[PDB]
Amino acid sequence: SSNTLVEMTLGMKKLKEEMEGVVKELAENNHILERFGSLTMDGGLR
Amino acid sequence: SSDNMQHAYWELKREMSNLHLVTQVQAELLRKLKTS
Repeated sequence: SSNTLVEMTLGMKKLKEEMEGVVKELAENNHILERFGSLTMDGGLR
Repeated sequence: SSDNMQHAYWELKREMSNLHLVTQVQAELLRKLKTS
């Protein structure tokens, strides 16, 4: 189904790139937590 | 061709593994944070 299949290929390419972006941002979040994070009984949204 | 679809698929699966990993790193990190 070559017209629907070309879009499947490009679709999978785009999903990969988006996933890459999410991984990068999650790693940046992890870096913030690694340096500055803590868990406290009365932490959270204040 | 049909091959390039297989390659895009492989790369997508490969990136999913990276997503699983960064999520598991985050889980571990939460376990290791200071508490008070």
